Amino acid sequence: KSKKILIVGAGFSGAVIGRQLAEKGHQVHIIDQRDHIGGNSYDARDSETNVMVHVYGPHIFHTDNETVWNYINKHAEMMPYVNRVKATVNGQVFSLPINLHTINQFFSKTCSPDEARALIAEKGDEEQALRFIGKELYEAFFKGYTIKQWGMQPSELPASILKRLPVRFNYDDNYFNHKFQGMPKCGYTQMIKSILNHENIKVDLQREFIVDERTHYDHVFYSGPLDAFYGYQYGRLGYRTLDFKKFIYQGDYQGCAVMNYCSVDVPYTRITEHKYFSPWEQHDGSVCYKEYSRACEENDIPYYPIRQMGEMALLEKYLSLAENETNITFVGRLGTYRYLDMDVTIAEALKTAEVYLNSLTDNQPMPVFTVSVG
Amino acid sequence: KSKKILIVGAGFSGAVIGRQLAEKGHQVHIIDQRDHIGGNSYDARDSETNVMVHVYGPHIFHTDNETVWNYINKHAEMMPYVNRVKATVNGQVFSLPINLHTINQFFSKTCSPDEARALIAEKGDSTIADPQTFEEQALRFIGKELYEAFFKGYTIKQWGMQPSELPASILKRLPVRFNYDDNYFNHKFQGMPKCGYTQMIKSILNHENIKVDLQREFIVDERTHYDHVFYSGPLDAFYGYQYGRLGYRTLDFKKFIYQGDYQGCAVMNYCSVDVPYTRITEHKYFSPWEQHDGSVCYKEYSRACEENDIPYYPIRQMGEMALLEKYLSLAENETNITFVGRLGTYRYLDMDVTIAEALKTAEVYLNSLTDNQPMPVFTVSVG
Ligand SMILES: Cc1cc2c(cc1C)N(C[C@H](O)[C@H](O)[C@H](O)COP(=O)(O)OP(=O)(O)OC[C@H]1O[C@@H](n3cnc4c(N)ncnc43)[C@H](O)[C@@H]1O)c1[nH]c(=O)[nH]c(=O)c1N2
Ligand SMILES: Cc1cc2c(cc1C)N(C[C@H](O)[C@H](O)[C@H](O)COP(=O)(O)OP(=O)(O)OC[C@H]1O[C@@H](n3cnc4c(N)ncnc43)[C@H](O)[C@@H]1O)c1[nH]c(=O)[nH]c(=O)c1N2
Ligand SMILES: O=c1ccn([C@@H]2O[C@H](COP(=O)(O)OP(=O)(O)O[C@H]3O[C@H](CO)[C@H](O)[C@H](O)[C@H]3O)[C@@H](O)[C@H]2O)c(=O)[nH]1
Ligand SMILES: O=c1ccn([C@@H]2O[C@H](COP(=O)(O)OP(=O)(O)O)[C@@H](O)[C@H]2O)c(=O)[nH]1
Repeated sequence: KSKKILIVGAGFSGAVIGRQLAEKGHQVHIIDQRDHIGGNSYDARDSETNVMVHVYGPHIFHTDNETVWNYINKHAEMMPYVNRVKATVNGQVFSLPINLHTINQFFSKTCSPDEARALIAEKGDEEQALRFIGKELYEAFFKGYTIKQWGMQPSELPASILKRLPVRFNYDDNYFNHKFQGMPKCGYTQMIKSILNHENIKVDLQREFIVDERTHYDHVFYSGPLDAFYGYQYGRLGYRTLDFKKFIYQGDYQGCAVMNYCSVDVPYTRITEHKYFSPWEQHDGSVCYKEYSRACEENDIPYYPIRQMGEMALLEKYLSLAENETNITFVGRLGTYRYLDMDVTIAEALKTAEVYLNSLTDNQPMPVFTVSVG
Repeated sequence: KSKKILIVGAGFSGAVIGRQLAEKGHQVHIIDQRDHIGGNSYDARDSETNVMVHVYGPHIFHTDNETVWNYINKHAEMMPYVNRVKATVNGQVFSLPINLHTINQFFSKTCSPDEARALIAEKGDSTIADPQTFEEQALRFIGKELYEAFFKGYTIKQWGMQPSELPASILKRLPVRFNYDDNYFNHKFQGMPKCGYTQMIKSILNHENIKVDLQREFIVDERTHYDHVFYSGPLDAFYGYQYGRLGYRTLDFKKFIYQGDYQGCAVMNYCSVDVPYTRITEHKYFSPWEQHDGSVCYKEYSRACEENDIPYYPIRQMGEMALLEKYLSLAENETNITFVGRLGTYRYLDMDVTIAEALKTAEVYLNSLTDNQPMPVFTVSVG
């Protein structure tokens, strides 16, 4: 028996689950409220300059999971790329993440790796900060950017989210540690378009999900936000949102893909020069984005989930409501209130599809979550 | 018919020429005077640390030649590797080659690209029409300050001559970059063989018709036993050095071991004329996909190549070219031999270029059997 499957969202979670089940003969309907595919991975060529623009912010693919890598390489041509981020602060330019060049340049030293460790220990001694990393360093790259990014003081408990960056005592300046890293040649929209290209998948855009639909389907995969599915009945989960002031420059505006600004007294958080994500292409005109962080309010796009104490308690109420549902599975960053990379999203969507396909063969019930959230 | 073929040397020239011929039936005999294969691309693991050491200098593979890239991908697993060189000078650490980061750190600014062009244009002297020396090239395009900080001391160490005595071409190959890219090489294909260049050359050498004899010098009486000789030893040596030795710079690699990360990168240049080594290399960073606790490191020193040193860099100025002409003039009088490779032709040649020339040289000698014509002594220009 082919099942009727509804999928809310056509980003990676939707697309990849949809393709896995379509391939096994199920009848898949995917909807999305936006006028185009790809969720926040979506990109498109600006018309004036023809630069592939990453519409919802710089998107770099990286993973240690060889299955996912192989999986995307069937849908795109991955071009080698390494993300090398720069930062402007105190009238100097630095490489990020904080590596031995940063340390030496910042303190005007010629330290070796070990000498650097000895230097940092003694400079160390908001709270993770002053013990490990010292006054002068704390204030320079971390205080100000935090404040601008999260929107609460650094005097409000860290010890998670800044630990997605690594802290090296070598001159490696690759933002990631992952084994695989690249940039699709024709962009993530075509890679997603290729994942959606199957006869058993029907896609409708500008189509909002409505609870009244549920009963026309055997199962629903929902990758929209968990609080909205329930009418926000216990309150709205906390999200930071982003504004992007776009502009055009005839030239190379900054000389790299991403320049961060660490001083608080600068309004934007970073500027991104989109053509630097396509080194294999040449462009005279340049599309650029100044990027501003705010509190998310009911009209904005939710970007990063805050996950401080309060939002966790509030999340737990929606989790326990979701636990009593029957033909639905919630997935993705928005469905589970988690900050997820593309590689982890794709990994979770393949697994979700496999558990479902397994549930039909073994005649068992499909879980509401396929990943840990509680 | 199958031909009898002597190949002198077992680096890329030997291996590649000799594999193309074993593929067309020929009886290839490859000799090398050293007790291992690989020529100056030879790497080997250090006993105590297990780090893969590039024994004759760091060797990084890079090319725009897809055909060559394919070919070595047949004989090794090529790992992605981007050479990112650092430099220590004037009490600081910089990135090389000169880029927007080096410029902004050196002059203490936060220039954009277009502002850096304007900064360097004011420093350069656009009154020099056609820079002929290394010095003139640097004063024209980067200015006195950058010149003296990053190039003068270094060039003196490397070449044993003032930069006003050295050709502009040497520096022409490194234009200033006005963005933040610090990859050393502009090339499209770039990497490092996972099992190292020895295993790679071993693979090239692993064919039915090929026998390799190591610790075996060439002897002139061997010619007679073969239909043709491919020679990639030094040209002056073949002729007994009878006119003099071709000029070379040599290198001393001074080994030491550290328990940990000694410098934190593969390559660190010392640009001051007053630090005696040109650089320090830390070989494990050439294998970043591996993990090692102990590190093999080298300090490199450059000096004139003497009678018993290994020749690394050809000098190639008038006198040396005069001398070369004397050996060319009698190489031109040989009948069943072809000089190839960096040593055979007194040129510096990267790996990809060397491999391309070997493919060409094998092609040419097959092309010339089907046409019963004479195989020339060089398959490349040398005059
Ligand atoms: C600023 C920024 C920058 C980056 C990244 C995130 C952010 C916020 N990411 C993370 C990456 O964007 C993320 O993993 C993927 O977007 C997850 O894709 P999903 O399909 O799960 O959700 P995604 O959010 O993309 O898709 C949800 C889709 O469902 C639709 N939808 C929602 N509610 C609906 C409703 N009720 N009815 C109908 N449709 C609805 C939406 O329109 C949307 O299209 C990233 N990752 C990475 O690996 N490298 C990177 O560099 C970056 N860069
Ligand atoms: C310091 C330094 C650093 C580098 C490089 C060169 C130098 C000097 N190279 C260049 C690279 O080394 C060069 O391309 C190859 O070694 C060429 O190999 P050949 O086989 O042509 O000569 P090669 O010199 O390697 O081999 C000649 C062989 O002939 C043997 N021989 C000589 N006389 C003999 C005799 N009479 N009898 C028997 N055997 C004899 C020798 O023992 C030797 O094995 C390089 N290239 C690159 O692409 N990337 C890089 O990073 C570097 N790095
Ligand atoms: O200069 C910085 C940068 C980060 N942070 C802290 O560390 C976190 C870093 O998180 P991310 O860089 O991952 O934030 P983004 O999601 O916006 O970055 C996204 O865009 C980047 C483009 O360079 C990468 O692709 C990255 O992997 C992708 O998550 C920040 O939120 C902030 O808490 C700072 O204090 N200073
Ligand atoms: O820090 C440096 C690096 C290189 N060079 C000069 O540039 C030349 C080219 O050097 P490179 O290492 O780039 O290429 P290769 O030595 O392999 O030909 C050297 O001989 C030097 O004279 C320099 O002056 N300072």
